[PDB]
Order: sequence, then structure tokens, then C-alpha cells
Amino acid sequence: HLYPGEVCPGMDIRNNLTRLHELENCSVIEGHLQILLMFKTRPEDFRDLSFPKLIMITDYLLLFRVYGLESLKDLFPNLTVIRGSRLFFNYALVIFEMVHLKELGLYNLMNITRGSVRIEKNNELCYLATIDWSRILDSVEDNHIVLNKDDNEECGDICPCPATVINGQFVERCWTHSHCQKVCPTICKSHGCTAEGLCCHSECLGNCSQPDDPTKCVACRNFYLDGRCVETCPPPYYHFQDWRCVNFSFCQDLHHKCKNSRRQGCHQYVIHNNKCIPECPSGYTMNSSNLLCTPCLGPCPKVCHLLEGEKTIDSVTSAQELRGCTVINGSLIINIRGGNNLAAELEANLGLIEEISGYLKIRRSYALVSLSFFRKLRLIRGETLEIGNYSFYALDNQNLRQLWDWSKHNLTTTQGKLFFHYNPKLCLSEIHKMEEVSGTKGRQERNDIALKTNGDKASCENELLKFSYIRTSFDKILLRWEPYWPPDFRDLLGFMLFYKEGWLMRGLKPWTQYAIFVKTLVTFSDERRTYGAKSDIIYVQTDATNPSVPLDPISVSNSSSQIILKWKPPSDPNGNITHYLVFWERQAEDSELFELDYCLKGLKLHRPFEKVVNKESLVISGLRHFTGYRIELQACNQDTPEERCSVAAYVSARTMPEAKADDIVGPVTHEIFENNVVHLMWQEPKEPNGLIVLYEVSYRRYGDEELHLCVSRKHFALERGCRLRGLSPGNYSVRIRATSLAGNGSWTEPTYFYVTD
Amino acid sequence: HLYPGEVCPGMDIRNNLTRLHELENCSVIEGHLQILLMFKTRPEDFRDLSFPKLIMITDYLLLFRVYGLESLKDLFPNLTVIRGSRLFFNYALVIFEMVHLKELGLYNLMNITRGSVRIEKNNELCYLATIDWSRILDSVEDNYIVLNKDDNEECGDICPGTNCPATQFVERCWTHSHCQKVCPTICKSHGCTAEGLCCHSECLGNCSQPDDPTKCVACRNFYLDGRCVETCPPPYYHFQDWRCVNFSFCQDLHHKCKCHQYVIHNNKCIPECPSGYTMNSSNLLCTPCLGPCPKVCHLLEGEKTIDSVTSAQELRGCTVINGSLIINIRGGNNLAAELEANLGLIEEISGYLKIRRSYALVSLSFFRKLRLIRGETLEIGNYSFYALDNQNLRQLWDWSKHNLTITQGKLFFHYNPKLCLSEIHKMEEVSGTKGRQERNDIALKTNGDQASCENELLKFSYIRTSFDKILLRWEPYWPPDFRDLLGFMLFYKEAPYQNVTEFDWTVVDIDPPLRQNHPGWLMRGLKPWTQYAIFVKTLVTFSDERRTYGAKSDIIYVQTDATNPSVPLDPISVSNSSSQIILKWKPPSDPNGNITHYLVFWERQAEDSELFELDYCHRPFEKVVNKESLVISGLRHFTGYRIELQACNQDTPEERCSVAAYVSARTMPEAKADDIVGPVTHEIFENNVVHLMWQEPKEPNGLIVLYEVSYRRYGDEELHLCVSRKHFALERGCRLRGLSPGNYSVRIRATSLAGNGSWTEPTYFYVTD
DNA sequence: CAACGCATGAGCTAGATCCG
Repeated sequence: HLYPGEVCPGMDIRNNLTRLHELENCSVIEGHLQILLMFKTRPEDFRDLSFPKLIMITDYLLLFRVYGLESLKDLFPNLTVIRGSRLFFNYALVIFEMVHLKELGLYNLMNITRGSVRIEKNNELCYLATIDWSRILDSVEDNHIVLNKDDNEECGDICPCPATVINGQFVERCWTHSHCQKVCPTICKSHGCTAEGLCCHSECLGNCSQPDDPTKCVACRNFYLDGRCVETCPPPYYHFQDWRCVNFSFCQDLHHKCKNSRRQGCHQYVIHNNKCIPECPSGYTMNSSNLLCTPCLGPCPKVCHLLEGEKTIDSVTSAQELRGCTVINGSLIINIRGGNNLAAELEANLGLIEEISGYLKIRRSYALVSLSFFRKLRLIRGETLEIGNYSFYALDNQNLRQLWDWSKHNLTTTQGKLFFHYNPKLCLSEIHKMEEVSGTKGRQERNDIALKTNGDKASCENELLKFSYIRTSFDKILLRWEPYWPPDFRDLLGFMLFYKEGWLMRGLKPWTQYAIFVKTLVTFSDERRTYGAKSDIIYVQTDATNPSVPLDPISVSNSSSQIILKWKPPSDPNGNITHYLVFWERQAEDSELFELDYCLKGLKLHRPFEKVVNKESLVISGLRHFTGYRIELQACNQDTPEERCSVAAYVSARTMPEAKADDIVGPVTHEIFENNVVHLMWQEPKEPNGLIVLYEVSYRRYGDEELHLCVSRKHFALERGCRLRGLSPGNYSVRIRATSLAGNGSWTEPTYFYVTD
Repeated sequence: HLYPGEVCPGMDIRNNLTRLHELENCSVIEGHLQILLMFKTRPEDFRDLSFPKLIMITDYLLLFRVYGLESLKDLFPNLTVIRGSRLFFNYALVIFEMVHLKELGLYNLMNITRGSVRIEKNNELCYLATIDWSRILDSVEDNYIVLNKDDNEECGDICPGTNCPATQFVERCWTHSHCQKVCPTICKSHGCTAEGLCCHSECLGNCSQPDDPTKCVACRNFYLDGRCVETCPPPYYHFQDWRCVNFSFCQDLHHKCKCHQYVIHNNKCIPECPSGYTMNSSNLLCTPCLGPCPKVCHLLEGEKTIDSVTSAQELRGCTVINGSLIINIRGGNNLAAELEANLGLIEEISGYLKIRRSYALVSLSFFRKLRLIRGETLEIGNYSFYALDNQNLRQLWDWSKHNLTITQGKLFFHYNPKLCLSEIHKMEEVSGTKGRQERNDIALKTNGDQASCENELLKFSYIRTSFDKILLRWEPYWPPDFRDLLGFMLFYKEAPYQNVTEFDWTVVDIDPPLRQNHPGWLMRGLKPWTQYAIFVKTLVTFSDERRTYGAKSDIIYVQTDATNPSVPLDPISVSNSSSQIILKWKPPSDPNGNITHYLVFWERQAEDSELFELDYCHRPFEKVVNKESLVISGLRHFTGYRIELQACNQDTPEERCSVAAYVSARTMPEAKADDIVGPVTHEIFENNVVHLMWQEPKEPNGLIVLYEVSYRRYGDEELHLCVSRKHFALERGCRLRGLSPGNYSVRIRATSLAGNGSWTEPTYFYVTD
């Protein structure tokens, strides 16, 4: 058989050896195998337990802080291949800080598919250089075996194997003193092999029983199917974990196995391209029954589940299970007390909830002030009914003020009743604002909401405040409305205003939309006969001002005439930014750089526009080599009606210089004066990059030492060349070079000025 | 002028039209005067009228949201002198959130002695840039004309002339029908008429006749019987920095209004008494008082309002209250702190009291001297007490220090959710308002719900500080129900401060104790040598009644200990000379308490011999006490030295120091020391053989690569010799095997690697053949 | 039976009575 054993999940073992008993019959371990932090263990209990039927390892194997093992070949005698499906700490196999391991004993590995091996801090291992990872590890450039007992060649390293010649030495590669590393002829690289050199079936690996058979070798390459395995099995089975393919009847249960959210370590397995993949990627969503992923036309939502038909959310950690739940087949109850940073975390965990199919409870809810975080909720149909024929229930909402906006949202509901009691901040005209949208005036039913239980800490049960005038600026809005007077005008103490993203309210934001209304406050006459008012929920949106500068522009060159730019959008667009405007201008050369002798200490160191739209980069072309460019950035939001925008963002650029443009052109002319001073003339390269600053002349007699001369820019300018003093008669090999602002060019021919001896 | 009308006490204008014609018969105002919340009356109802019947007010002025006023000459068209002994906002004038006005009426007001000017938060207000603040009082830098809508000079302001004397802003003016009297800013506050100069000379505000000190309505020095002498001669006494009045006139000034009362004190016949001096109504002079003394404090009209955070009304020392008090302070988000800013010094309140927006305080302990309420003045609704918006108050006063009794006034317990009803019933009995059958309106549907006043403390049963963590355990706490225990919520945070708050603290929750076991907490990794403030609170189940049985352990400051120091940061050993090297570093990243010294070792590293023979042919220690530098000497040219460096914090009971750091650096080389020395002796022969004998360089200079022997001839090619170590050692220099005729010269320069030496003198030898 | 050894000390493996 190929794999006659049993499947085996990945586990973790720590502080004991009791949970290793569950490997009695399982052969292939998907996931990884980590055994760590085991201390009070004798070395003697390791010589009686064995696992002869373990072969396949998918992700990685990790041994860490083991006490008592001297040779792990007694524990893992028959594993051959490590798939390395998941790299662990950028490794596929790590043996670390082992205290007793005399020898490794891993004599059956043939091919590490992906990853590398790491052995560290093991002062007890030998034969570590007799492994020949190159024949097993397809990637040796990541091997890391340092600080072991073989740091010094002191542990023997004797063994009875061809003694391969992969390096320049006849290194003999053995695993232990009784086994060598098996190397057969390489006519097939990883196609399986026998002890007689007969290559087995092409699509399998490692040890083998009969050659050229895909049914009786050991480990194969791509997949596996019932004693056979082909590179791509037919699609009555869908590929699974890139090593198998199985009928959809198998893993469709696994989708239903943890559809009850008992463990978040699983995935809602989906079918996509004959891969029972955990999630079909972004731009794809799930249908109900077919388990195939829909192309997700436009933005689409994602799903999880609720808890036992009734899930209670106390804080964000309770709502963490409801992360990304779109449809909920049950009831829901929310009890939020408070915490830290309650601004947008509640809208992040459940800002994509689509539907709830039971009854909603807002009992004991105080930290909220509004239920606007069900932005995507559309319907509460409620198949199950709360006792008392209820489907909406709310008590003890001391600060709850706004249920939902019926201008920007449409609620619907079908059956059940409502309950609004002891919600003082919650008004009465607002709970009269849902029955037109929720439609409970239809299928007309007698709901039970008390007239007195709401309107406390406000006064709105009677009238509806009316605005009179609104006027919006870039940062402020005035709010003058119609004056409301109770029948006893002395009873009105004042007004209170709520706003969230006459009176002068000053703290606004450009291009931001707010919700505003006005609430009255009156006292109570000695009959329990209150008055009051609430204006309707009115949206106010600000206007557009000029944005800010484009943040942190950067500009790197990739050629002799190319600058590419990268910046950031301005912090406040203050409206839809249509485009950008970019100006670049040349900075020729710093003229004060002309007057320094550089061979003394070292180195001292309108306009065109481009309109880039809906982008954050720009490739500038047609530029001079090695010339500093100054770049101005405009982020302009509105263009057609007399465009306006921000202050320019300033950034500098330099083009990469050309290398050939610095060589001295032509032979360097020599002039011989009778007084042993010579005139060496050359012409400066016609297109310097920045500046040609120094000249390196090197006159040398063949067979004698060389003495360098620095020809300064001033000396070349004032004298046109170099007057080379102190020159004995005879022929000289003279090398001439011009040092520029970029680097060296090339030496000229050896300038031969010769006089016959 | 000349005070032609009668003197009147304070007044206030509210909510009506008929009462806007009263100051036409009052000339001197002694008391407060305010106009605010003008909502019942519409713009058209107001009337415009000018009357020269007002010359002085002795207290502050305030405007706040007046709807429908079109000119300020309607009530104050002759007001000349304003100064107050009782301040409000600390300013003599307060213009706040007023709207629907486009012109003023104070074209004569130019005397300001007491208080400053605050022009802030004024919407739709004009004529605030056609006023020379350097003319009305001291120049603009002492006045807060900010937060307004005339800081940018809004509205079109028309000043007559563009009569108006020589000066949005077109001229200084206050009304379309009246002009600001403008004169050089040198007068500053001396005031002036329309003459382009100080009114008379040293006047203050305005003068009836220019060039006469007698007719100064007020002057910068004290006025006495037609003069403005610098100080008041006896028996006259100083009177508000502008008058001299004798003791009889000092008494007669206030006896006439029988208002404000003036007493002789510090030669200042001013309306004041020193601290804790009550009143004796025989001459209304200051008389000594003991204990809680309300002394001088204006409570006329039997009521007083507080809508400011700072004012000179409840800080003078007026403990006993004979009037009413209403709190309407604008701005902020905690009236509990706003209330404390006004009544911090007063601990006994005999008048009207109420609290709103209780926060940052759970119990009241600032009213421990209140033990009697008079109620002689009737309170609004006969209620001397209101309770409302008490969402943070958990406990009331004790009944061994407060001992309040109410002789007139009624109770109001509404919207007190956090306070439990146990304290509420104690109020009714101690105050005895329910015991006087006086009607108390009590709302226990909104009170005694969501309440918690059980604040039992827990004590840390057993604690352990360690160098980086601290174990803490507290006694097993069981509320009245064993099931009613949701564990504990220990709050801790690093707090080397001895004044730290928990309202701004990492929280750990602890399982309920075994039903035992001591519930405790061990921190999981902390900075060594750090102080931590730790406390527990018991988390318990709350019933539908919301009755709290939890406990709250107190804050404990327990400090983790120190550990080994961190390495001396940035350890650099660089050469400063050929024979000395220096080591430099920085104090440890984690000093772990006081540093006692820096443990630093060093030693010499030599050069191996095979470097020389290559041709190309205990340990010394230092102790650095709280210093980041090390200098060592006695070193050799071009020699490497490794220097161990550590940092220590404690060395008396144990050697606890940072782990070692090593820097290996070499002293600078001596290039000149490679120069050839020693007698260059020649053995010249006639068979083209010359024996060369030059000596080794003066200094070893590290490895010596070779010896450069360059024997040359003038007219022939130059020949170089690479004298190896073996060659030099065996030949005592060099020998010339085969030569050419002529006087040869050889320059010798030994080649080492310590820099490069210099070519010695060319030693001539005449080769012959 | 009252620091250390049979880890390290906040870099996918626990979190300092975390283990005895």
C-alpha cells in the first residue's frame, strides 16, 4: 500500500509524555509536530516507545528543550519526506538546544520539498558534516548549523555510502556509525530509487519496493487517491492540502462540523477550482447550498454564526466570535457596559452584519447612545418568538437616544411586538418615527409602550421643534430655529443640542456630514402633565476648503534621465480630490563648490507642469544626468470651476549620472622644456556629470615607483594642463584621469615622451 | 451732572418692558446690575431715550443674550464712572454671548480703576473696533478683546464726521447719534471731552468743565473738597481711589442710602471690612467677629446668582447666607468642580443650596461646618435645597460634624441614581424638614435605583516584591451571597507618584476564591527598580434591583527591586597618541539604581612573528566611578589593545555589574620611525661587488615587510632590490652581484606597515670594473 | 520544606508560586 495507516492531526506536547500515546495508529500528521518544555524526565523511558508507522509530515517538525534523548532514531524510524507546507520561523526542521542527543539518527530523509534545516546549541551531536544536504535539501542556501559539538573536530566522525565528492574532498557521508547516507545513481533526481539503482515510478519518491510501479512505492509527489496518485486527479474529487483529492461529500461535512462556532481554528471550507480551499479569496463570496464561490459583484459580505441561538455581547471580546457574521440564524442580545476606546471597535466587529433572524434584546445597555452600528442590518423577521409575543425588547437604556435614521436607512419587520420601557433618553416622537418605516401600523397590532416611561431627562412627548434658518461655512454653522413656548413660558428652562458626525456651534470639519436636532426641557406641574419638543433628525454636511500639502514626497532615480516619485495624499482632502499637479525645476550646480581644493580633506558634499490624476506616483523623463531637480507637488481637489488647491510640497531629485561621460578624450599631449619641466595637456570631457573637480596624472618609468600628482581645477584652469616639475629624462608611462563628482573614469594610454639614450 | 438724582440700591432687569425706565431717576447705584436671558420680549418693544441721570455705579455690569436691543443709550447715555468693590469674572465689565445689537451707548465711559476688560464670545456684535481700548482704560495689552467677531472688524461702523473729536473702524464712536470723546492716548485713563486732550489734566473719565480739577467727576488721586491731592489728609479717608471723606462723612455716605456701606480702615473709607468682621448697625462700622463670620457680603433682594467660575462674591468670607443662590455657570463638563471654584472657603451655608452634574466626587466633605439654615429670606418655592444630576455622588455627610438643622426650607431628592436611599432618609431626619410637616416632594422612582453605597475595602493578605515582579494576595472575600461573586478586578499601574488617580491602570481579573483560598495576583514582567500602585475591587453579580455587594481594596505602592546593570552604552576605545589609548562609553540603558563604578579591564595585544617574515619580493584593570571615560597609557607605537568594559550599580555586598564589552584598538603608528638608521658602510671592489650594510629601523613599527634598496646610476636605468627578512638577516644588509661602471648611489627605506618611512640619504659608492 | 536548577525573561512556545 502507499499509506495504509491513519490520518493524524497536528498536536503540541509540553511538560509530559502522556499525550504522545495518541500516535499508536495514525501515520500521516497534517499540520506540524511541536514537542517542547519537558524537564523532569529520565533518559531511560525513551528506549521502549516507538512509532514505526509515521511517514508524512506536512508543515514542520520542532524539537525544543528535550531532556533524556540521546538518539531519536529509536522514535522516528520510518519518516521520509517533509513537505514543508508551512514554514515555522522560516524553517522546516529545527533541532535546538538538545542536551543529551549523542547522534541525530535521521537516516531516512530523501527530499525536503521546501524550507531548510537548522541545528543549534547542541554540544552532543557528531557526524553533522556527513549529511550531504544538497542531495536532500533542494535549498542549501538557507541551511544554518552552527554552535554544535562539531564546532571543533573532536567527536570522532568515523563510519563505514560512496563517500560523495560534492565538495573538493572525498568526504564520507554517514548518518550514524552503523548507517551511511544512501546515494544511488542520479539518472532520476527525485523519482524514487532502489538499492540496486533501478529508478522506480516517476511520480513517487523516497524508498521503494518494486520499480516503475505507482501502486507499490512509498511516497509520491502531487496528490494521492486510494492507493494510486496522479499529478492531477479527475474531478469527482477536489484537491485538498496540495497532497490529496477527495469527493465533495467529505469536506462539505467539515464546513458543517464547525458551522457551530465551537472552534475558531477551523475554516468554513469552500469549493473553488477543485480545491476545497478554506476561503475563496477577495472578490468572491459564498452561496447557500452549492458551496461554490460567487464572483462577488461589487462589495459583498462574509459569514460566521451565533452561539446556541442566544449570543450575549458584554464587550468587544464577546463580539469577537461575531466577527464577520453576516446572517445570524437565531436571536441576539447586547449588554455593553463600557471599557476603553469604544469609538469604532463596536462598528468594526459588526459593521457588516446583514440579517438577524430571532429577537433582539437591548436589556441593561448603557454604554451606547445609538444603535447606528447595524449599518448593514436590513430586516428582523424573527422565526422564533420571544415569550409574550415580542420581537423587540429594550429596558434600562439611560443614555440611548437615537435608534435608527429613517432617512438614510429602511427597516422592515413582519411579526412580533415591541417593548420600549424605562428608556428616558429615548424619546417618544422617535419611537413614533419607526412605525412608518418598520410598518407595525400595518397588520395593525396593539403594542405596549408606556407614554410616561420615556421622555425623562428630556421633554419631547408633545411638540416637534422646527428649524428656521441654516447657513454653513468651512468651519462653523449657526442654528436658529423657531421658538417653542409651553403654555406656561416660565416652565421652559432651556434647550439642549446634540450633534455627531440661536446658537453658534464652532467645532466642525470640512467635508463632513453631521446629524443635528433640538430638544426642549420643561419642568413638571403638580399633576404629572409634562410638555416639550424634539426637532427632527436633520443632516448637516460641510463644504470643501483647499486640502493640505502632499505628505512625505520621495523621488528616486533609476536611469540617467529618469526620476520616479512617491508621496502621500494630504491629511485633509476636504472633498473629492480630482487630481494632482506636479512642478519640477532644475538646480544646475552649487557655484560655491567651484573654489575648494578637493585633494586636501575629501568631498564637500516658467517651469514645466504635469497633471497626474488619481495616482500617487510620477515617472519623470527627458532629464539631464546628475542634475539636482526641485519638485513641487500640488494636490488639487476641484478643477473645472476655477481650480484651487493647497501649498506646494517641496522635494528634490537627482538623476543617476552616466559613467562614460568622464573619460579624457584623446591622447594627452606632452611638451618637453629644456629645464626638466614638462607640459601635459588634455581636454576636459565634453559632458561632465555635475563637475570634473580633480585630475589624476600618473607618470611612471617602467620598473620604478610611481608618484601621484593632484592637478587641481584651478591649476588646470589657470595654466591649461599641468606643469609637471621634477622629471628626470627618459621615457615614461603616464596615465591621465579626470575625477568628477560621480567617480573615476578610465586611464588614458601611457603618455610616452621619450628621448633616445 | 453733579449727582442730580437720588442714590438707589442694586437692581436687575428681566423679562419685561415696563421696567426699562427706572434709572432715569437714580444717579448713584450701590449694588449689582445685570441684564440677561431676554426672551419674552421682542425687538420692536424696546424704546430709545437719552437722560443725563446716571454718573456712577459701584459694582460690576453684565450682559448675556439680550434679544431685541438696538442701542445702549436707552438706559446708559450718561454713565461716566464705573468701578466696583465686588468683582465678577475678575472684570469690571463682562460682555458674553450677546446678539442682535449693532451699536453701543458708552461714549462717555473712560474711567476704569478696578478690574479689567473682557471682550470675549460676542456674536453679531458691532462697534468693537471703533473703540480705542487705550482711550477707555489702560492700553489693549491688559484687556482680552478676543474670541469675538470684531477681532476682524466686522459690521460697517459709521462714526459722525466721516460731534466726533479727532482720533470697520472709521473713527472712535459708540452710537450713530453720539461720538466717543477721543484724545491722545497719553491720557490713557484720565478721560476727556471732545477737545483732543486730557479733559482737564489729571481727571478720570470725564470732567464737566475742562481745565478745572474741581469739576473732575473722578480723578486719579483722591478728591478732597475741590482738590485731587495725592493722599487724603485727616480726618478725610480714601474713598475708592477717587475721593477723600471724613469718618463722619464716611458714616454719613452710607447712612444716606439707608446699599453699600463704607467704614474707616487703612485710611480707606471704602465699602469693605477686614476678614471675619461682622457688622454693628450703630454707625455701620466694622466690628470684630469670631468663628464662621459672614462679615461684609451683599445679599440684597434676598437672592444672588452664580454663573461664573471666579468672582468676588463667595470668597470674601460670607459664611452665613441670608439670601438665595442659583448656579448657572456656562461652559465646562463638571459643575461639581465649577461649584467648588466659588464656595471653596465657605463651609457653612445658611441659604439656598443645590448641586448639579455630580462628578469627580462621591461624597461631600466641603460642608462640614454647616449646622443651621436660617431661611429668613423665602427661597424659590420655599425650597432651600435641590438635588438633581447626582450621577457620581455615593455618600453624604456624617452626623457628628455636620449636624445641619433647617429652620426654613424644604427638601428635593430627585435624579439621584447612584446614591442609596439610606443617606436620603438621614437627610430628612437631621435637617428635620419631614419633622416640621413641611411639604417635601420626593421622587423615589428615579432615586434609589442604579444605586451603590457599599464601599467595603479589601486588604492584600500576602504580598511579595521581587526584582521584576510582585506577587500580591488579598483575603478571600465573600459577599452576602456566595453565588454573588464574579471574582475580583485588581487595578494596578506603575506610580512612583504618591498622588495618582484611577479615573484616567491595567486591570487583571481573579477567579472567586475556593468555596478556602486567598485570591491574589502576581504581575507578569515589569521594569526592575520601579514603583507600582496596586488595588483590587470585587466584581459581583448585580440583581434587577441593582444592589451592590462588592468590595474595593485600597491602592498599595509596592516596588520591584533592582537587578544587574545594563552594558555601558556605546563603548568606544580610540587612540589618542602613539603611547596612549582612551576608552569612552555612555551610562547604561538600564542603570538599575545608583551607579557605584564602571568595571573596566584592559590588556596588551602583540604582533605575531610570521607577519614580519612575510615578504612580497592579574589583568590590568581600572575602576571608573560614575564616569563615561577611560584613559590608559604606557602603550607602544602601532600596538593593539583590548579593553574590557562593564557598568556596575552595587559593589559593597556583591559584585553586581553589567556583562562585559571589549574594544580592540591600536595606537597610532610612527611613520618616521621606519626611516633607515645606522651607518651605511660600503665595501667597494673592482669586480662589481659592493657589500651593503644598513641597520634595522629605529622602531619595530609592527610587521616589517621588506627593505627597499634602490641602487641607481645617473644615465642608466634604475634597479631596485627587494631585501627580504632572510636576505637582510643573512647578508647583514645586501651585496651587489654584478654591476656597471660609474659612481652609483643607493637610497634605503625599510618597508613596514606602520605608515611608510622616508628614503634615507643616497649613499654613494663608486663602482669600477 | 521552605534562589536555582534540569530555560529564557516579552525576539509561530509558556510568561516568573510559569516549575520543583
